[PDB]
Amino acid sequence: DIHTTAGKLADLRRRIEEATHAGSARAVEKQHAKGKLTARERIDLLLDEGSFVELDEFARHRSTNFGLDANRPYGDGVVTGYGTVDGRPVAVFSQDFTVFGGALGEVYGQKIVKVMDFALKTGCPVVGINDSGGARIQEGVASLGAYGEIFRRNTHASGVIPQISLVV
Amino acid sequence: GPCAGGAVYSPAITDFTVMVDQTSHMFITGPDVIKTVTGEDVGFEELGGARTHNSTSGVAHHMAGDEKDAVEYVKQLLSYLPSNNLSEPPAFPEEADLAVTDEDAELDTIVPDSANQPYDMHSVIEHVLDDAEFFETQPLFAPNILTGFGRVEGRPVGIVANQPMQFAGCLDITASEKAARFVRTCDAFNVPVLTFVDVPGFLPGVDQEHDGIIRRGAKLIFAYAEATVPLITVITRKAFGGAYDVMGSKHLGADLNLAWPTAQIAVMGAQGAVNILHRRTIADAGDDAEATRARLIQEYEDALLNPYTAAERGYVDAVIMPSDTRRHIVRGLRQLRTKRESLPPKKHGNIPL
Amino acid sequence: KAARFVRTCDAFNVPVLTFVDVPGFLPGVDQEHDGIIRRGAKLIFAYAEATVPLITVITRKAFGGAYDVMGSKHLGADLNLAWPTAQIAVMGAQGAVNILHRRTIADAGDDAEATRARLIQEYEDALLNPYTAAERGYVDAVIMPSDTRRHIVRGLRQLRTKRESLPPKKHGNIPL
Amino acid sequence: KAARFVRTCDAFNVPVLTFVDVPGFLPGVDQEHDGIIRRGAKLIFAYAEATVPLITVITRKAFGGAYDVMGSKHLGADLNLAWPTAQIAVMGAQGAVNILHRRTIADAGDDAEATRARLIQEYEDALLNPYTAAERGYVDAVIMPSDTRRHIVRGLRQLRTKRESLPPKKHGNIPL
Ligand SMILES: CCC(=O)SCCNC(=O)CCNC(=O)[C@@H](O)C(C)(C)COP(=O)(O)OP(=O)(O)OC[C@H]1O[C@@H](n2cnc3c(N)ncnc32)[C@H](O)[C@@H]1OP(=O)(O)O
Ligand SMILES: O=C(O)CCCC[C@@H]1SC[C@@H]2NC(=O)N[C@@H]21
Ligand SMILES: O=C(O)CCCC[C@@H]1SC[C@@H]2NC(=O)N[C@@H]21
Ligand SMILES: O=C(O)CCCC[C@@H]1SC[C@@H]2NC(=O)N[C@@H]21
Repeated sequence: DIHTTAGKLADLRRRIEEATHAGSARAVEKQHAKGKLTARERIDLLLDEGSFVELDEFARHRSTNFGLDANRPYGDGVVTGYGTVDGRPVAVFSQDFTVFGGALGEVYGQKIVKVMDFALKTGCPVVGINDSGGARIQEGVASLGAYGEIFRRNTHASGVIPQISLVV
Repeated sequence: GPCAGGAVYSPAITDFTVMVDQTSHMFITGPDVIKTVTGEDVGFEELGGARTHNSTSGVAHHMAGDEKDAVEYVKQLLSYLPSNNLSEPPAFPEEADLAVTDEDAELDTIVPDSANQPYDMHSVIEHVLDDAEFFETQPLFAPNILTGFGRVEGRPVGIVANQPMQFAGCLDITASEKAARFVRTCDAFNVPVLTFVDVPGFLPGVDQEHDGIIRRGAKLIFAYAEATVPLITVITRKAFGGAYDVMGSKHLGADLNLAWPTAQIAVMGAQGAVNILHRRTIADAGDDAEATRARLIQEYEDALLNPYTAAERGYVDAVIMPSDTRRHIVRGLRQLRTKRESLPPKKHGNIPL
Repeated sequence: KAARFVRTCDAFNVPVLTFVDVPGFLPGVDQEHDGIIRRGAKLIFAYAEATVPLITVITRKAFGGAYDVMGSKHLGADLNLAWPTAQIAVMGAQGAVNILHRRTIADAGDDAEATRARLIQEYEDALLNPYTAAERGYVDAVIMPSDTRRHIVRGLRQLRTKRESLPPKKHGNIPL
Repeated sequence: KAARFVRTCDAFNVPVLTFVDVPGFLPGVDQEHDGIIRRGAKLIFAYAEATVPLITVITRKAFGGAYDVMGSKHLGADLNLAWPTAQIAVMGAQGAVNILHRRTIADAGDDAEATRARLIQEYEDALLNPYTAAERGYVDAVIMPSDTRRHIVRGLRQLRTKRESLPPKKHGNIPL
């Protein structure tokens, strides 16, 4: 159904499946062929088993430039959340190359800002896993705004909470 | 016992007031004076008895059947609070088992199919707290909202939740003031606050406006926005208009905002929305005036009466299975316990009175 | 009304001058049921919390808890003045005598009144003034009404450099 | 050069005015190998760290990361103005079209150019301006060049009382 409670739960499960598999099969195929792991496989390696708690899993971009609104994948190209590393709190984001070539967008960037604000607020390390072709050109200057907000956070958090950049 | 005259103002300032049924009374003016001045003939019990102050005036926080029970209640109250604002509340740490239990599963079916059929929010609260133990405060006042204490992994937490069984969970003056003071109490004493949302909006009524709902309802938003302690909000069902903002929304500073699949986060109801958005579309074709709007209403609700638009914008950090609520709150508080935030320097705020 | 204004002034470093003439609180079941206890307490909280200069002038009546509420020295008022017409007492003469002389008046059913009437008269001529409070220092001085302006001006001059602070806290828990 | 000057001004409470006209970074293998990544980042650090008043004026070009670096609002700039001649875009029209219309241009080997040439022309006439940024509020206003002095003077008057601070720390860890 859908108008029933059980139907809404089943609906959620479906979206979860779609979100956890945002990138296409061929995209993932291309990634693995380059000797690279997917955004989620990397997070599973970093965090302690079962500690991962995803944030903005169902986030989607709000752009209509150059037919971008034709495809609005859940997560918008980056996996984020928090968990524990060796039992200690850690905030993390993992850019998804299989989605828009991992090109940084507005929502995409806002997700990274949320994880950084969480880390600063709670005082825990930030592990950034980078794998992006660059700025999502369709969004124009909006992507530059995202970068800037991130740079600002990077600077304010400098010497406050550990920041490690994993470039894969 | 008795507490008359200006004396009543001392307990009023304290954080919690516990009375004894048919044994304690509070009042600024006695029956004799009001009698000769207003002509009103009232007895002590009705004027300022335990029940009156626990369900009518909103000044008392609990009415015990006897003194022994009253003392037991205060001891309970103290067990959830620190000795002073410089320490976290008294804790007895114990790692919880985050595996999905048969009890957790019950949450997936607690919300009925009919958006009208109510459910007891008490059940929701108990399912996430240690030993399903919920210590409620002001139970007889503004039953449309619940406030109280509990523990998560042995750590004291505060609770604020709309009660669908009363006024459909709607907010109003009394509920706003009740919850506002409680939240500020928890914040001042470093007690995290867990809020469960299911509010269709505010209780309509000329009396609500004339009695100052604008300045009194604002007390709750001020409370949440002011709070620096951990804040986790779970929207189980309804969350419309300003009510949504008021109930510990992320916009106010909430750290973690979760929503169930049954959540309905929107500006207003489908009818009120369509009647405005399609007022001109529906105006046309007088033939089949209805069914044409009933369709628009159906489209609007099936399209917006959910938590996915909010999730898209990150207003809610996640849409979760009801059964995973305990897991989220437990892991959320573990990280949030080191939350360090502060407001701009000031002597104090100027909260609406 | 007054509670929020006082807090507003305090938050923005504005000195507060208070003029007192209050017989007490407005009797009524509605007042009680509507929560006068927690709502009226907001005014005492505002005054006790205020760290800005506080000067209070009692022009006439000041009975019971109302006296305490209206920026009394006990709440932290820096300068409290009272006019000769001020009546600072725990309660009205009639209400006080019916208690203090409940037994002395009970005697002789005949001449019931006139006895307490005289007692009421004696009580007001003896206690319904600001001198007992002045003896205790509750008011810093009993002044001629015409000297109020002089007292306020000189008072504010000295009090402008007032420095006070409450115990450290995230914020208070004022009644709501 | 600019990074250390900005920090110097900030440490000594000197407001910083920035005028932008940058097409990007100077291409070159040497720039990369000599560490432009960590050395160029010093400028964004300086700006993001600065708590003194910051007013930025974009007179013309402002593309890619260079835009972010040059005292952008995203870094904390208090007032960002742009002239009508400003070109605030993610990248040059040519580079942008070769991506956005890579497929649309691939069609018809004949008429290869002129198609993208027109596209480049359309892109610059549509996006190579400061209005998209203005719609988003990235720039507080698009002003007439002649009104720059007026904006700077009035801006500094209000910003002179700016009070801001970074999270507590012994010091930052600026790239070296
Ligand atoms: C800010 C404070 C305010 O709002 S105004 C004060 C409001 N309080 C009251 O009206 C009552 C206070 N205390 C009470 O005990 C009341 O219940 C009253 C009505 C005064 C008790 O009166 P009642 O017991 O009938 O006669 P009595 O007290 O009239 O006189 C006989 C013995 O009682 C004693 N008593 C004990 N408390 C008080 C009191 N507060 N005021 C006056 N007398 C009191 C009297 O001293 C007297 O005993 P004794 O002969 O002195 O050994
Ligand atoms: O409570 C209801 O269901 C009736 C609607 C009236 C409540 C008003 S609508 C504007 C304001 N925002 C809200 O969420 N509730 C009130
Ligand atoms: O206001 C009046 O004149 C009537 C008297 C009743 C007011 C009560 S007496 C106890 C309490 N203390 C006060 O100062 N006023 C109230
Ligand atoms: O400077 C130029 O005009 C040549 C273009 C190359 C500069 C690169 S494009 C990515 C990066 N972002 C910028 O703003 N400039 C550099």
